[PDB]
Amino acid sequence: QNRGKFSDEGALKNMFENYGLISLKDDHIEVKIIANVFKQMLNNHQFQDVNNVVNALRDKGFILADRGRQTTVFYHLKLDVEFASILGL
Amino acid sequence: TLFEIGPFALDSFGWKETIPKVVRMASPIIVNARFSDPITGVEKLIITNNNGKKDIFESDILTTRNLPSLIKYGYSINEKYIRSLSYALQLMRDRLPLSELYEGVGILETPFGYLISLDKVLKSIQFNQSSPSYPIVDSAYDLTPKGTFDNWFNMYIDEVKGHLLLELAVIFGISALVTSFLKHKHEIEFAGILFSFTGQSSTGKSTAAALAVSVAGNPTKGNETLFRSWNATRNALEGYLSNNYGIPIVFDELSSTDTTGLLYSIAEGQGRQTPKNWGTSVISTSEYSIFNDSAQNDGLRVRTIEINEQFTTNATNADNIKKAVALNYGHVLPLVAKYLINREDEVIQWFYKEVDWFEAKLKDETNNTGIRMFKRYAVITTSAKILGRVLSTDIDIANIRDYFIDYHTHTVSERSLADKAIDVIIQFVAQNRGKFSDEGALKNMFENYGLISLKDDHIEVKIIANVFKQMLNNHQFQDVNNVVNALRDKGFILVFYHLKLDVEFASILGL
Amino acid sequence: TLFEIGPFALDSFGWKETIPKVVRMASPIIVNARFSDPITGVEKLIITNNNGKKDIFESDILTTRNLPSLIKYGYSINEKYIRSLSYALQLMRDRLPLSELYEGVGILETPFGYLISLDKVLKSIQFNQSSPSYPIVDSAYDLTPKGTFDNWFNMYIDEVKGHLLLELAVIFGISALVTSFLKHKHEIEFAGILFSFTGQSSTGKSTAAALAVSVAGNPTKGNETLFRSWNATRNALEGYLSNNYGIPIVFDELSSTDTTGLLYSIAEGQGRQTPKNWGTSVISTSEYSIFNDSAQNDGLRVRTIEINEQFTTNATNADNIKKAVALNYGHVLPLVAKYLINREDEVIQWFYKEVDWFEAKLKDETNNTGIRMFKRYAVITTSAKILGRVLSTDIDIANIRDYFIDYHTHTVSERSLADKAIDVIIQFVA
Ligand SMILES: Nc1ncnc2c1ncn2[C@@H]1O[C@H](COP(=O)(O)OP(=O)(O)NP(=O)(O)O)[C@@H](O)[C@H]1O
Ligand SMILES: Nc1ncnc2c1ncn2[C@@H]1O[C@H](COP(=O)(O)OP(=O)(O)NP(=O)(O)O)[C@@H](O)[C@H]1O
Ligand SMILES: [Mg+2]
Ligand SMILES: [Mg+2]
Repeated sequence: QNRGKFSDEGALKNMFENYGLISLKDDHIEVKIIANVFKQMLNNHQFQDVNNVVNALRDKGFILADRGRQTTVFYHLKLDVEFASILGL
Repeated sequence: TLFEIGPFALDSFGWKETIPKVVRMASPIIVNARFSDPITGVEKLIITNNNGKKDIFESDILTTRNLPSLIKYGYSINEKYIRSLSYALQLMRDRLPLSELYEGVGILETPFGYLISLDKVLKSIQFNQSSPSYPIVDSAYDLTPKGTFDNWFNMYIDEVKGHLLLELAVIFGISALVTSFLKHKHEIEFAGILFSFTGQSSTGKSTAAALAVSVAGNPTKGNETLFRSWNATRNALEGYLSNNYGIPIVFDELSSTDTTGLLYSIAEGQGRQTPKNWGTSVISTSEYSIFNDSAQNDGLRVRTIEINEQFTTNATNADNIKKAVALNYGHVLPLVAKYLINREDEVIQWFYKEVDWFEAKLKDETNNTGIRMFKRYAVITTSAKILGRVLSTDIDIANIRDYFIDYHTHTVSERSLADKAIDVIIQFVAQNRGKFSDEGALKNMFENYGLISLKDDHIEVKIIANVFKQMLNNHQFQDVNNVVNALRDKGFILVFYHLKLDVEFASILGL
Repeated sequence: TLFEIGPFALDSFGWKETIPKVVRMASPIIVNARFSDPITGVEKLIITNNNGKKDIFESDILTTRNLPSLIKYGYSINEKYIRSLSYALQLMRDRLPLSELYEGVGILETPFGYLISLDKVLKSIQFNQSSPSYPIVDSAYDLTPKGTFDNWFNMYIDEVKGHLLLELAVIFGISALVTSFLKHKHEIEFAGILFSFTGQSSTGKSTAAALAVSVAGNPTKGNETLFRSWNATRNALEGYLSNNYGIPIVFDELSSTDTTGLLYSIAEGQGRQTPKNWGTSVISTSEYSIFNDSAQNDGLRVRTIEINEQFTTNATNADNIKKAVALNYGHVLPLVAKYLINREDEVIQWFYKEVDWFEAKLKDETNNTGIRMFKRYAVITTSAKILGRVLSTDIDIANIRDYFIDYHTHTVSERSLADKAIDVIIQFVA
């Protein structure tokens, strides 16, 4: 929905509002998303604790091991690769 | 003939008066003790029978208007004789001496020392020696022991021992009475800690929570118990805590309740509008943090400790614990009480040893608010040692010390406005980079937040004051000056604040 | 036989009546003094026994409907004789003279002068001379001394003396009575200052706050004390301040409470809807400013002074103070009271000296609202001098003067609508 605010070439060059950085990787898509934005999107979909969701996500290997702002700048999410067409990758 | 005055006489069959005919007035109605409340002036009375019935009334029960209401409480009265009977009972309490009524549970303050009020009342060496009378106390909970110490201890060995967090849970519960005891001795100034068991669903929170309060009384939902929910008004939560200085209580599940003020309220036994006053420790349970929808305030993280770890190892462990405490409770804290009373100096010295250990192991903390946690970690370890002696079982104090040394270091950035704030700021720049210009001029034709410049091993971000204030309000900070001043001290800082950010952000910020 | 009329008699064992037979109808019940409220008309009574029990009732306690309720208050009554017993107690109070009841704490206004109501009651040279009565006062707090002056003073030397802000904190607390005393003398028109201890968490605020009120009474949380919280309605905050014109009170932690309106209310003893009227100084404590969520009004910054500095030097400094004041309190302000009473002219001249000093040191202030702070800084320094005499210790008055000259100069642009406004404007343009 907010693809417009994720830049591809490593720099946050959306002049109106930046949510993160998106990169097509080998059989996964790296979506780096700003923490605050991640918190807000969770409150808005009626999650009520970030950390719980974060570790929950990490256990299935959605967020990865020790790269990102975990539980104890960005969250580093990996998404299934073949979404790449629709995400304009 | 248990009592007589003038024409009125009390025997084991009741009251009677004599005239020129001897008539029965009432069932046995006995006045055992009167009390006088200083500020109000209002007197109170213990009214009994010979079948061990005990009730406390305001003395105006003895007016002819009110006395028949004793029939509600099981007595019998002949209202043809209410006027005398009212007078006879007044005469009876006149003969009584003035007594004093202490109300509450835990450590009760007394001009003749202190009491420990639990289910029975435990007097201290200072008080026992100093008062020439039996103290009288309002029980003020259930707390009556169910089952055996043996069973409780058996589940302790089988389901708790060797498990750090489930051990903490037992410590925490006795640490209410211990903490309160130390405040009473002015060895600490805080009167208790708010503990919050958080984490994901089905992980033993409400279980360890019941385990914690099984120390002094009923850990189940019911009439008058230590296991309760957030489901009520502030009027009644605060109301159930009233006159509590040593009993742990559980508030289970926030979900069934903007919490800032309430957190504070707990740490300090202040009621609303006379006030209800307490000084005890309280365990919360929730699927979401309590610093979630709260101010970004340091004083909040200080009088609160939140454990976000799984307590029980498996589903059976939990189901085994719950069953054990529902059936056996209230056996440990009396032991802790006797221990506090008979080994007072010993505990105070223990506490000193622990405070000194924590001070020494954390001598790198400059932050005032971090030094403030020192005496808090050290009431818990001190409480652990007593748990150890009392149960006569081995408890690894090293692991509990270290657990908190490890809790501290991972909570350092959260007692520091500077660290919390610089964080929203970096993402604010990242997120709203579009509104920060590079070439010195505010040339965003929609909205300008500031100016950004790549400097030598730092990035200069000049940000408009108003914008800086507004973002802080939006992330639930509540004083600019405070945040600014905090940031200025770690060397982070009429138009802009001049922020310096770590250089290697330069790539993503398009510098 | 302490009293008699007709067949009704009061002996040391109680009341009794006689007929053509003598019956006992009540415990010792004594009417010691009556008062009459002008606007209301309603009379009041001091009812006692032989054991120094004292309570104030509206005189309608003596009606046969109400009198039995004295049994709640420990007395004994034979309700076979309530109709008589009511009349005798009426009769007894007819014999009493009219007295006047002054209610409150601090400086109590009297047509025969002024009183200082603390825990005991201190008469002034003007009052002592003119009326033939033992004044009767509603104590209206605890304020009873605990421990020793010596301990409090030892804490003062060991933990306070030489430390500016912790010294102010003691000054501020006694300055309630002094400020009020000066208003009463029309040497100032404001009745008190709202003080706000702000700054970061764990910096001695609630400590300096207890330190401040230990001058007049209990500085700890409890039944009836000077250390309280924001946790209530406006209805009860205002209600606890009622009839207070000289005792400092602490409101601890805003966090457990758009504040514009409440600030004003404090500076002027204005209740809501009769009203509760006060005139005292009050200390707030908070991790965030009170001018945070308030109007951009000058009149707000004027009747409030906010200290955003650390009070205690280290963590032990605080803990020693809290412990010292919890155990020893209420010894200083009585001294200040006696000093005010026996050295009235001296204090007023002192005050003048300070006001003129500040006027001279700040003769560049054109801003009306800044000149208005002059007499405020000067009640505080004046209070410091009295603290100095009273404790018999040296207090550097220069440092307290200059602290406020420096408070002033760094708060100038906040008393200036223009300076705040041009500041919002440049950023609005940017
Ligand atoms: N460690 C565990 N592993 C798996 N299941 C568990 C565990 N602990 C508890 N459960 C299950 O959860 C049930 C209730 O546990 P409980 O102590 O109430 O945890 P809880 O955190 O309070 N649940 P909730 O109130 O929804 O957050 C038990 O009867 C078990 O079926
Ligand atoms: N100057 C200080 N330096 C370091 N720690 C301090 C200092 N003053 C107080 N503390 C710690 O803070 C505790 C109580 O703080 P307190 O005097 O109430 O300040 P405070 O401003 O009221 N804290 P808060 O209510 O959270 O804003 C003491 O027992 C110490 O542990
Ligand atoms: Mg649960
Ligand atoms: Mg405080």
